[PDB]
Amino acid sequence: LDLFLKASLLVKLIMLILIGFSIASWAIIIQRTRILNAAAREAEAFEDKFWSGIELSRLYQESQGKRDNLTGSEQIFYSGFKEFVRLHRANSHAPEAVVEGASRAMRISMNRELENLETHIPFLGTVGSISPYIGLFGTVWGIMHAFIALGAVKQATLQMVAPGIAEALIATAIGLFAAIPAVMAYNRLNQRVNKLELNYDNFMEEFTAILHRQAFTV
Amino acid sequence: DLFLKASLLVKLIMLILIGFSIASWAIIIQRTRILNAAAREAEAFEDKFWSGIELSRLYQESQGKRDNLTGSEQIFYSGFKEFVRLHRANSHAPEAVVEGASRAMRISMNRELENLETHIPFLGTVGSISPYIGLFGTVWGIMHAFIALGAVKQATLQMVAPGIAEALIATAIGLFAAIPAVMAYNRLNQRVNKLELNYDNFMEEFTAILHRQAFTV
Amino acid sequence: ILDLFLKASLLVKLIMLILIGFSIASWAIIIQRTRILNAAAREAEAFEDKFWSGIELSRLYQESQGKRDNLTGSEQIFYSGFKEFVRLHRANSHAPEAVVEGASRAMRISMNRELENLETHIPFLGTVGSISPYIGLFGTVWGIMHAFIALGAVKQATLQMVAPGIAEALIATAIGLFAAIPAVMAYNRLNQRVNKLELNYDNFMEEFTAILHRQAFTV
Amino acid sequence: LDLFLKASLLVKLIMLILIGFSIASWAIIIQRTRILNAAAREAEAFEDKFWSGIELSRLYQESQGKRDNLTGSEQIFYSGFKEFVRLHRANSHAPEAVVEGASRAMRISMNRELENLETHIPFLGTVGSISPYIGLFGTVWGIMHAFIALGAVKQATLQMVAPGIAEALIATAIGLFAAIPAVMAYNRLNQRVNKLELNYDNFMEEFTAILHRQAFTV
Amino acid sequence: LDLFLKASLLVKLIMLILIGFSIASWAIIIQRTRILNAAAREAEAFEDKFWSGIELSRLYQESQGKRDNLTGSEQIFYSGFKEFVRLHRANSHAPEAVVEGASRAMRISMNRELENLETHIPFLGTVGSISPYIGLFGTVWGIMHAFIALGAVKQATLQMVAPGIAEALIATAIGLFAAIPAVMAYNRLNQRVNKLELNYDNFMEEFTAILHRQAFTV
Amino acid sequence: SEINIVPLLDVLLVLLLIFMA
Amino acid sequence: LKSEINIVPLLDVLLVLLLIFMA
Amino acid sequence: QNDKLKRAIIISAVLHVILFAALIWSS
Repeated sequence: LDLFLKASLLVKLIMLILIGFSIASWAIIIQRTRILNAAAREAEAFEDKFWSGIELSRLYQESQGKRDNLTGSEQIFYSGFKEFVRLHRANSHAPEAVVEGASRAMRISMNRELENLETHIPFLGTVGSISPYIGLFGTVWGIMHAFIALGAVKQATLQMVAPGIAEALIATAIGLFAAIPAVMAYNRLNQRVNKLELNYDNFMEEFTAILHRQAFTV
Repeated sequence: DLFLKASLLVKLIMLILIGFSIASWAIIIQRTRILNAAAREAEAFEDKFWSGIELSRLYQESQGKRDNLTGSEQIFYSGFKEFVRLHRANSHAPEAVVEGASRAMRISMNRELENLETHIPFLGTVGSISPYIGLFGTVWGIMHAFIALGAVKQATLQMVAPGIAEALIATAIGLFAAIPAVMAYNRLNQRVNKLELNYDNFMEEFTAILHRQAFTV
Repeated sequence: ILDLFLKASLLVKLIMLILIGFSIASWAIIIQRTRILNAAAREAEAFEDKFWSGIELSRLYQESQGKRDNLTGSEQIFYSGFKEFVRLHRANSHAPEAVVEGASRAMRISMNRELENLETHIPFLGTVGSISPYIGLFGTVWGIMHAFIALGAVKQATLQMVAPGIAEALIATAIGLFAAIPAVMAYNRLNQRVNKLELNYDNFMEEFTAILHRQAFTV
Repeated sequence: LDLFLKASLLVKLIMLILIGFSIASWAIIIQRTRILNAAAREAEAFEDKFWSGIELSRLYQESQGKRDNLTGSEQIFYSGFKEFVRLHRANSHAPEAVVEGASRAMRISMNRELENLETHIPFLGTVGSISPYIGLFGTVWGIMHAFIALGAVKQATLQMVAPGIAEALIATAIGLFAAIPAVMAYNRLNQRVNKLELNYDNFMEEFTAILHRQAFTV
Repeated sequence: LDLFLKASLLVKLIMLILIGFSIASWAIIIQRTRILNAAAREAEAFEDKFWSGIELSRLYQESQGKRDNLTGSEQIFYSGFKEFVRLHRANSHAPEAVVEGASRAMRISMNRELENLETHIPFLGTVGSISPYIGLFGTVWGIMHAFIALGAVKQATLQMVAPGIAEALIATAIGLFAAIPAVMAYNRLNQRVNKLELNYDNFMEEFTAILHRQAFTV
Repeated sequence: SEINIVPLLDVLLVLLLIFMA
Repeated sequence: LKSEINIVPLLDVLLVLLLIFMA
Repeated sequence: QNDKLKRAIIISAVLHVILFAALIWSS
């Protein structure tokens, strides 16, 4: 504390910026981890349940009963079905355009859902890719301040400037400490989100064939 | 203030780093304006699409505004040209016209992507290079400090530090220029990839509709 | 002689604890992962050999119903893809495309479950291998500054109040490197093996869906 | 200063071999970027003609005069059409084997074409992965040799060994700096080769469909 | 090995493990280049032989006696023909299904051949990725041993550590000198292995294509 | 995606010359 | 198949030099 | 096109030698 609160307003400001970045990263960690786990569990449960020998209309009306609470895979089902029935009300698109109308309805909703899932993920990438650089700006500026002062004073064989380099390197230490969990997150959570996106894109591709078969029989 | 007394090579290093920073900032402003404008235009055209209007009327409307046309609209407009250029000259297979239109639309998408993002790879290159240019610059200053030390021997405790600072300011400027470039490289590349996905989806939807309804007309 | 934990700061104690835990976790992951990978590969190749050995599909499915709980490998994919396929075939499904697409979907789901079960803690191995010598660097910089502040207090180092910082830095870098060794040693190996298994499963699906299409279109 | 005569024999050899490696990397860079630019320019410049509207048979007739001078897309077209025509004429009874043969010819021609195109690229990646290491070997040799030299003098004077230590640092000054252009060029040129591969893949996807539609009309 | 005559408690295993790694890597690279060149020449010779006018049966029965000494694409041809014959003569199922069995047999034989060829390549890549870390662990351990071995708290006469520092740095020097050849050889051999794999799949696809035609008749 | 800390290298160099001087 | 330079070995040698020059 | 490769090597050598001459020039 005393070393931190000792002159060098730039050092104080940059360290405060790094601390803010660190706390934001550590909040985003849990924020996007709990939601990611919940979404993964929902996706697995819906994958297990959807093709478990249940008529589509029953699941549709169950979702309608469960509406204004939907999240995850069910959305890309429901947002499709509401369109498929809506288009399928006679004197409308013939039974080969309704499939792509429904697919558009599924896909826009899926992209919106993915955006809702990936809220702050593209911030950990830019908090861990520059936190070391910001800390190094702090440390090099501090070393510069501590070396210009040595050009005027005589002697002082490292017995007066050493705290200068210490106060410089503390910025680098805080930068690395803030940057490590940032890249941990920007790897793990990004891979998990990519997995979820692939799974959703795959569920849509199968549900499109399912709707093809339904329209053929209806 | 210090860009007058350093070595000529260090002068050049500082000059190129400052130019890199200025170019990075100008590119950032230009790209974050043009990408926002393109996204707004794409959203407006998507809203205009699926409005119940026949594609012929939309193409007729787009015909008037040709030179000042960009974004997903072009992907429609040029594509429709191909679809008619192989229709009036009725010398092609029924599935050939849709394939030709798809090829024309893909070429249009590639051209639009090339025009939309221009200096992003330059941003990546500066973000990857600037620390190393700074390292070369400061290494040169450090070696010149040793060369100055070699002239006289009194342990050189006091008179080297200005040289060290004047050598390390090169690295300072280098990483200062590197910060925004690497900060925004991903920020812009993700947006460009989102635009690419949007255009690819639009092309897929156009190809889907062409196969079934628009082929008759 | 290893008693540096007491003769060290709290933060560097924390980072040494983190790194030693990471190393022991990586080694345990290695021991618990290599065995299961080898067993899965052996079971997959054995079942693939048995599948092509002139045995009718119905007999193999009947025999594989059997242990329905502790069933893994390619046999699980086969069972999951055949049970639902025969259910659909008996449940009308007059269109062959419907049943073969359902079988392909079943192959899909079974592989995406089994492979994900196999690929556990491997991204963690890659992450620790990539990031250990930056936690080590952070601890070392902390030690260096803790030495520099001590140096900047008297006219001579005295080699008594500066040695703790040297020991801090050296132990931090050594522990980080020792943690990073096995991770970088084995991450690429295990990932390549998992990719080979993925290719094997994909080719198994290709052959099985080809056979299923032929059977469905025969009658 | 030259700092070569003062440097030890091994250090001088390290400088020489690393200079040679940098020369080779830059020469390969120039050659490969020139060739890739030429191929990319010719790609669309042939594709438009292939899709301008001229008859496929007429375009093939225009070919066969440039037997050995054909470039990527032109050679791909030549091989595919020649194989398809040969199969159809020799057999004249293949229901669907002609398209398979044409696809096989296209695939092998593409593989040969890219293997010729990126003929020297997987050397850049092999100098980017050792240049830091050979430089670090050089500086380690300098440091340990200097310390071994400081084993007889009195007072343990360190400033007297100032040059040699500095020389070791120069080992990595012409060290890592021979790697950065190599790795960046490797990545960028691999990206270009990948985009060209995707372009040729789409070319095949179109060509196989063309033969599929043409086989039943011949 | 003037420095390496006493070692330490843990540094003895260090740099001896690395010397063993370097010797094993040298033996592996020479053996791998020899066997790879022999395999490539044999593959080219078999391609020339098989693309001649010799029929499948003649070439099949020609290599009957070789058996265990048969290496290369000839083993692939033998396994494929054996599998196909075993089904054709013992006619059990439709004629368009035995070709799948022949292709499967050929593919598994190809995988076995590739595994045999690429035997110690992962070890080379592993040691190339691994060696510098044991080197640096060894040198930091040596530095720690030298520092803690300082008897007196001060010991103002510091003119004895230099042999210790040289011995410590020898570990990293040897580790990195072992790293560089392994890292180069890994890519230099993986490129040739990929080439052999590619020209093996080419032969496999061509053989499958030719045997498909006679599968429905013979 | 990965912690790039190469500019720290420069600081390290600057820290040797303070001792041997 | 390598498209990344290693800075850990580059940094650690000069780091060990720093601890050596500390004493 | 080994002649093209040799020409490229010669050109790169010409750039590097003048590069290094300028380095000494400015020293």
